[PDB]
Amino acid sequence: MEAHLANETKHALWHNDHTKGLLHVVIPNAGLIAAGIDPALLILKKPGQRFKVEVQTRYHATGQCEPWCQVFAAYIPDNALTNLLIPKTEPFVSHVFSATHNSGGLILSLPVYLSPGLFFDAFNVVAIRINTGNRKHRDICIMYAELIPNGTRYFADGQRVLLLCKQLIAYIRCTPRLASSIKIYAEHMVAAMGESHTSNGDNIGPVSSIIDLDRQLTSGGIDDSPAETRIQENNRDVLELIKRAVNIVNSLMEWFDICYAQLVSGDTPADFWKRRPLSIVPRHYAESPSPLIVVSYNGSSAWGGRITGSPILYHSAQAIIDAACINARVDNPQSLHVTARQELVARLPFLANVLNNQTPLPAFKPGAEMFLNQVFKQACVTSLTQGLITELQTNPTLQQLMEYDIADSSQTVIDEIVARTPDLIQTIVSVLTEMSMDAFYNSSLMYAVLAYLSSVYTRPQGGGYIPYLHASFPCWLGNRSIYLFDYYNSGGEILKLSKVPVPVALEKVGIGNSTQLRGKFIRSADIVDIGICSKYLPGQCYAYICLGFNQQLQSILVLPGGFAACFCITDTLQAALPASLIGPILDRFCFSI
Amino acid sequence: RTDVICYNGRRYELETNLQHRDGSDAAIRTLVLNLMFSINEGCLLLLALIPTLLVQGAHDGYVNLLIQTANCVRETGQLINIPPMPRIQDGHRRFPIYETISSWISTSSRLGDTLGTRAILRVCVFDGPSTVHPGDRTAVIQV
Repeated sequence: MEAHLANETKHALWHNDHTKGLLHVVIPNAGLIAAGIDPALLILKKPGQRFKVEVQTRYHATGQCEPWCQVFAAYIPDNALTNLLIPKTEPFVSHVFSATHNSGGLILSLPVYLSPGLFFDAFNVVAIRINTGNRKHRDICIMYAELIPNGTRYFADGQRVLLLCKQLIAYIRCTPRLASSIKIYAEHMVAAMGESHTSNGDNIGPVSSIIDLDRQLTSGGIDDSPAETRIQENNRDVLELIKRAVNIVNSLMEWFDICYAQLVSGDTPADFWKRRPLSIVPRHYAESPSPLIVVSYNGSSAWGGRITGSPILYHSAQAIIDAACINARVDNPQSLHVTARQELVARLPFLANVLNNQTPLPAFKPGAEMFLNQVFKQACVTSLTQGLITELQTNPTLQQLMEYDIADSSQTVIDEIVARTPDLIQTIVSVLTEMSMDAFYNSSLMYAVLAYLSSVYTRPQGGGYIPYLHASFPCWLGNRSIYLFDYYNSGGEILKLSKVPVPVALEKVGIGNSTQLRGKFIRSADIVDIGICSKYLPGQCYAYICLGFNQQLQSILVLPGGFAACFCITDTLQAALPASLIGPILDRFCFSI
Repeated sequence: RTDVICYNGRRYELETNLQHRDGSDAAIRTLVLNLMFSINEGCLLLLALIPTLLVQGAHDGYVNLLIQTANCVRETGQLINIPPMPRIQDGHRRFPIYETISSWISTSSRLGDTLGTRAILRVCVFDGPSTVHPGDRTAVIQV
């Protein structure tokens, strides 16, 4: 609550560009149980990772994208509700109030669009980037309908403050200290709230005051709308006239604030807004039982605030569409009349880019990146296996050619692997329909392939392709420095063995004639979690198979046994996959300064 | 551009002389530096408290000693933004009052050092009165 408040000055200083309105959104941490990660490494533990969260938009057949947003936040464990609701009293912490097992919380920035032409629909999905493991990141994807539900909770917040104030008054009165002036002024203030409410009723009435969320997050969604206010005022006028007819024919916290400042002697950001009514905008879902509570400032003319009059309602954008749809009893606007299309274009300027049928795309699928990358990886792996099998079929010479450091007593089994090349390639071909597809869908190979295509088609309008931070650092100018080796066993069955590839140095000795390969190593003084598989000798029950790739999509076989094939698949990908399949890729993965 | 002094019934005459602009650049530079170093964030808070200040001073009596010379301060008080109470980014270890008073102390020390000639001359009188008179002779005492 402190970092966000400190960062709010950037949004406060903004005067122009009203299309990005920052607001406070609280995301419950109930879904973190299924994350399967360590919560200790998510707030403050071993600094250096520099975890960041980015927010980006996703358009549909229009082009362009938002240039991300540099925001960050931190979690808070151990009953965050207790320390965010009750004012901070760490020097004099005691048994104050009563609550059940609470949870944590987080604050996320989500820009909103405010303008005379407000409009509202559900066609945009907000993408959230998390700097964690790409394997089962456990992310969420929602449309714009949940972002703006057009509702607020203004009446339910009144009773919440009453329980807290009664509890604090009881706590103050329970200790016999200070002087009788505080007691007498508290009694006078209590009596001033009602004549028969206290003298003939009760002063405090603890009865069953238990801090719980039962009637706060259930009802009160649409209660202060202008139509509801008109109905309420009409009902109150009717009641007033009925009372008048029946009669005609029968047959103020200044002292409290001063005392609180004197006693607590400490302020928290969650106390200044308690004097004014708040707004709650929950948006729950069946995925996890946790409402998405949203708090909006009351002292500013932001979304949901009520300080000068009617707030933003996001209206005048649905009745016209409904009338157009019901005019011809056809839901699809594409098969409507010319007059309806003209009216829709005139009323909605942003809808004119869909009728002209520009930037064609199959249907409207914002979440196409997953299977698009899956198809690209499958095509690349099939091209690679076709190239390797063709080079193996057209491989000249036989057995070993160069020296190779092989022990005399261990060379009797080295040739066995080489003699089983048809079996190995058959197993590789057959494993494409047996191995799981969730193990190679977020590896470094797809990222390197995507970064390789960044050189071609550098935006329709241009761009220097200069990222700020947290980008493809290993793939900046060339892939010949960092290699990716995958270790697989031999025989009639091939399965994944390693977890993360480790680069292996390689050099050529001979500068002509029969080239020789001799791997080397580079001493690193920045990490110690390095496997010993790369440093293993070629002997000791043979070795693995390595197939490196450069920045030009050139693969060099490093299979032991004097066999080495060099094939390029840079032109096979373009032939099989045209340039019309990189639409969303260019729309999303692009940035300029 | 771009007199009579009375003290205990004594009038002193002075003759000014200003015909060169060699020091005008230095004067404008130092005054603009002082103005730039004097502006702080507490001025907005002070200007946003004129009604409370006048309410407090209505039953105090220390009003004439400032309004006899503040002929334009009152006029310019109503010609300012007068913003409502702002919200601080943090309410735990933030205090602009300390920063502004420290800046004022630093600027006052700087101006006193620049406008103060160094002269370590502290005499100590003995027996007779410390007040000197024209036509007498004294000694030198180092302190």
